[PDB]
Amino acid sequence: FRNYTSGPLLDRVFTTYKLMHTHQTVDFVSRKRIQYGSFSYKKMTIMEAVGMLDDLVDESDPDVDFPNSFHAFQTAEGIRKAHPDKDWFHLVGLLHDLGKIMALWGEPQWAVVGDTFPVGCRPQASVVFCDSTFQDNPDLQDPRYSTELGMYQPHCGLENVLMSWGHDEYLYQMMKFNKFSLPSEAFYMIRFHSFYPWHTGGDYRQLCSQQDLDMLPWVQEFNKFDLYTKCPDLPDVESLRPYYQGLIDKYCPGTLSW
Ligand SMILES: O[C@H]1[C@H](O)[C@@H](O)[C@H](O)[C@@H](O)[C@H]1O
Ligand SMILES: [Fe+3]
Ligand SMILES: [Fe+3]
Ligand SMILES: [O-]
Repeated sequence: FRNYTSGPLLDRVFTTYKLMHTHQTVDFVSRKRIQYGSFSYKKMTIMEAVGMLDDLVDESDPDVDFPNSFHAFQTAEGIRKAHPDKDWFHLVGLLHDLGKIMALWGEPQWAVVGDTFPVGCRPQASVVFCDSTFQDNPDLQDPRYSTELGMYQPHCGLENVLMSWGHDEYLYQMMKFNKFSLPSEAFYMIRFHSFYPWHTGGDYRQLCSQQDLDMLPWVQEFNKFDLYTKCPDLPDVESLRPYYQGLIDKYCPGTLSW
């Protein structure tokens, strides 16, 4: 799992992180936040959006080579079986990767999927391929962003950090805009679930607040289902749909703005 030294997909995953690192700059993230922050691209229900991902495969994932819609159901199912008393958490599983619809809207996948990292400051060691994929990034030539803290004050809190643009931040802002009625923990887990250097690699604590640290266990708990439920054996989506539609009706019903 999560093997970046070996694997049959390693070729397309290295290409995709080298290209996203080489191009996720402060300006770019700043533009994309505006480009998508009005959620005026499409109107859809959750299940519509999930079904859109019937038409999408993730090019950064070394563990998956099937429509990402299925992965949504697998993650929700893993969570549901381990945390029966937390239905909202089951939904988070289904919802967490819906931001990848951007790839169907013409975005290059390096601007949609993959591990995230803060722009505006020096990449730390636990960033996938850090040593070999950042040399062509203009921000690093910029004294404003080349240092450890870069443009940030210490412990500013991750909510005040500009993350590399992708499905995490898109979906987080989407849910705020539509006013999903999930607990704070849900919004936070989704917003930072891709931030491996932080929740796994132990890095970027120079930017974290005590609030962020307190959320670490929640992100890590979601993460283990996010990652380890990935399997070629697909779920019976038709059978599962009604259960998850019930949760959708409770937490984020009807047509939403994307
Ligand atoms: O390849 C995976 C996939 O893109 C996940 O959706 C994302 O959250 C992870 O950070 C990434 O490593
Ligand atoms: Fe994800
Ligand atoms: Fe995922
Ligand atoms: O994920």
